[PDB]
Amino acid sequence: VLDLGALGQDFAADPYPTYARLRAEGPAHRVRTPEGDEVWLVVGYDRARAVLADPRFSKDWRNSTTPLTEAEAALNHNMLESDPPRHTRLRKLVAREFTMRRVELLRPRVQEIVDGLVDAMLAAPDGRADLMESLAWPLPITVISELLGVPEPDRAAFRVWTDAFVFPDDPAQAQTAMAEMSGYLSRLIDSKRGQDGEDLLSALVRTSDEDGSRLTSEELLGMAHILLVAGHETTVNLIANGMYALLSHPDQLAALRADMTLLDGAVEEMLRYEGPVESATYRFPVEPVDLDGTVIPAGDTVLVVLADAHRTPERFPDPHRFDIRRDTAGHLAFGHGIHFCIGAPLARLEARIAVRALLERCPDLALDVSPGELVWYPNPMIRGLKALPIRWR
Ligand code: HEM
Ligand SMILES: CC[C@H]1OC(=O)[C@H](C)[C@@H](OC(=O)CCN(C)C)[C@@H](C)C[C@@H](C)C(=O)/C=C/[C@H]1C
Repeated sequence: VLDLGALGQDFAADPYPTYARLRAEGPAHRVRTPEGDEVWLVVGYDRARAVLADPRFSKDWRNSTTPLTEAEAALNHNMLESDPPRHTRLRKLVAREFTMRRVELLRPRVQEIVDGLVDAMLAAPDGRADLMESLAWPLPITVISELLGVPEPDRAAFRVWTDAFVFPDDPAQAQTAMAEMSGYLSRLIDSKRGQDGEDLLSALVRTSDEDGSRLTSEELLGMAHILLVAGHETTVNLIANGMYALLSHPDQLAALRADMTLLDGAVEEMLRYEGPVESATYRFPVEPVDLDGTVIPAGDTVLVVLADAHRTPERFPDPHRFDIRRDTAGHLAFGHGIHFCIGAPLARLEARIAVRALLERCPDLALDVSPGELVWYPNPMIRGLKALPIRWR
């Protein structure tokens, strides 16, 4: 049992040499997380990709030997914490909302949001700002909030609850937060009921009312939760981590600023090199699974380490090089298999717009701090910064 809490901020900041040295010793390893839970890491690209798609590794908490808390059990009837056939049905509900076509329709508004956020940011008197406060955070919360129908006065609460259960001081504190947000969401579902809003939460509340067999009240709260947590948190971190990647590689920043057709590939390499999902969501083996002689017990918690997958040199040569022109095909930053990210085109749309606007409107854009002054969150599932100080000319 490697104690990841004991490794401290050095591991949070640069966990890669740790995964890589585990990977050399075998595909799977028992570790304790900073919070105190024993889990399994699965490392190495080929094994990570296999495990992600393998039906022996379930997402349904009934297959876990760790009981849900009260507040969590209110929230688990969502597609990411389901297996077929419930998974199949939940995913089909919101299928269509996230295609490249429906997301294309959002390009104008996404642009307008960024255009505005970037205005405000430039109005800074000394040409200095924290990219997280100025753009990384507000852009995704705003986009997802409009989609779902979270009214403007309530959106502030989401950062706090989200930070609370994504990065708490104690598990006891995430509980309260989740209860509180879940409390909020029920009340927001109830407020939509038969009120004829055109947002997705109203469309879903409709579905549940019409045919509570296609969608239960509980699945309604779960779906609302899930769409909110990805639509801001991971996307915020893609934006901030990928900009950090660009800023700390002055050479690749110049290369993209010189040629914007390089943009889609740059965003892919930011997903590869500094993706916000360090480790995929909990997997639970239905039966014991032997991984090249290392047997994981049924019901244990298994974290597939996407970050280590992406530094696997036989898959991504010279893995420690951030190279915007690199072949990134087949990366796992949006997962793999039947739980593959539904929001991937939206995440991509937002990041691409945000990066282009920063490069085009912030002259001599640069990191305003040294890498050693950055603070990364210890949660082994999320790769993310506390602040990103930037400056421009
Ligand atoms: C950069 C941004 C994003 C990244 C890196 C990301 C990554 C991921 C990953 C790795 C998974 C699979 C988790 C696993 O297999 O354990 C996932 C699934 C999921 N994502 Fe995203 N995602 C992002 C943005 C979004 C957005 C904007 C939305 C909302 C539209 C969203 C909604 C979902 C949903 C509902 C699932 C569950 C899918 C299923 O179970 O079939 N994601 N995503
Ligand atoms: C939908 C994609 C998104 O995943 C999530 O929202 C996680 C499911 C979500 O986990 C839960 O909601 C737990 C609820 N059960 C305990 C009841 C999220 C908080 C996990 C976290 C690693 C993340 O930010 C994860 C973000 C992405 C991986």
